[PDB]
Amino acid sequence: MNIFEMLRIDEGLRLKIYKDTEGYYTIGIGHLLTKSPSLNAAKSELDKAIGRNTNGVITKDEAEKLFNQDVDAAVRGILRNAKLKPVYDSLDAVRRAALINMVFQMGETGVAGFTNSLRMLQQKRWDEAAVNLAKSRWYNQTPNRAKRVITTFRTGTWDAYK
Ligand SMILES: [Cl-]
Ligand SMILES: [Cl-]
Repeated sequence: MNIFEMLRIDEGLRLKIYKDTEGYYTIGIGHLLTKSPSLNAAKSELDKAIGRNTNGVITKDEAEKLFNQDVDAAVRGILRNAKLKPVYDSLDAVRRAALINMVFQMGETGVAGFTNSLRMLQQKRWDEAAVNLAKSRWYNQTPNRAKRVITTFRTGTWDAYK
């Protein structure tokens, strides 16, 4: 298991424009297009993202290309963020993947808002971080995915994904 396999499990793959768990137009492997209610705004963001006239449909290679870019961007967002970088640097390789997963899902600013959890993660108080992580809109809205990520932080293993 690695971050790619992990997010592919959590996000799925769809080759036509769909709405994510929040109702936002999305494509591929959780690639958010726009938060706008307009399918035409989504189709336009998609053509721009892929560099061709797609009419709402992409190929698997195209979906994996956006995915690679998004994982890379999630890692870059962590390393650029004053609150996220020290936590990431403190973590082992498996728990780092858990942090990337959160940033991919909710963005750098959203995760940097988990001040208390991040501190507990940096201190390696795993059971406590896991309890605090769960007291979140994140956990209440997407409990199955959140539980898998939280388990990864708690155990430092891939057991929730195997
Ligand atoms: Cl893009
Ligand atoms: Cl879920």
